[PDB]
Amino acid sequence: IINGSDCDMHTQPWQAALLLRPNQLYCGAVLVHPQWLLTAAHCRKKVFRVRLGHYSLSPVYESGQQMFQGVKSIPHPGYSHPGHSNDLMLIKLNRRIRPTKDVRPINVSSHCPSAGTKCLVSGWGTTKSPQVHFPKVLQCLNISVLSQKRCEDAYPRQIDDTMFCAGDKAGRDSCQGDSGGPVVCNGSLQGLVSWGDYPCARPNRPGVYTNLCKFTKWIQETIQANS
Ligand SMILES: *[C@@H]1O[C@H](CO)[C@@H](O[C@@H]2O[C@H](CO)[C@@H](O)[C@H](O)[C@H]2NC(C)=O)[C@H](O)[C@H]1NC(C)=O
Repeated sequence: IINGSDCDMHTQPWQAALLLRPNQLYCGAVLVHPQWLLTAAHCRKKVFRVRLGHYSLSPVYESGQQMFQGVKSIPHPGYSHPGHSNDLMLIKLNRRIRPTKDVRPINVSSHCPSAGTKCLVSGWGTTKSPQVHFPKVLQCLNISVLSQKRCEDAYPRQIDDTMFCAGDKAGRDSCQGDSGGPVVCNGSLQGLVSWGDYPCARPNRPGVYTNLCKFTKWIQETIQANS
């Protein structure tokens, strides 16, 4: 997260981290069900761990923290290795989470984001670009959703309906390491960190996020089919 601020503790109990042995923090994720997480399809990994209810980046032990393993990864069928469309995947945990103030799922909005909507994006991604600089704790940033029209101009022929652009303010944007992270608007999960221009935070170059409002049915059906 570039030019963001330290998140307030205990807020965002749905924020998840996808770790790789030993403790390589790759991609973020979001708890959307007692036993299901949501992340970008391009974050698919065969072996990995899931850390929830943890504020800092380092494996520093914390109370309220919970660890799990990915027992099943289901990327949306429409996700194409080259294109950024349908950039979402479902991850099932080995067990149901223990509901606490630090670990709590969030609902997926059925209504798509309209221009001007203010959203909150978070992640342990680099706070600088192109120079790498990881934060100490979860970073938070407010971003406003742009009109699909403007989204299309900034990224011609590559912007799609399964995605949306967010972030007008200068120097503020998501970056590498935040992928799969949550974009919350109106108290619900509206998107996921997907992609953007490089280096991050370039003026008139908003970040692109998966438009979750288009997959509510698939998400519910997939969860029910694997319950
Ligand atoms: C993101 O924007 C929201 C909306 O302005 C901020 O929420 C406010 O948070 C303060 C706490 O400092 C509350 O007193 C206000 O009531 C909140 N605003 C309202 C009316 O919802 C939030 O602080 C911002 N966070 C970041 C990271 O910028």
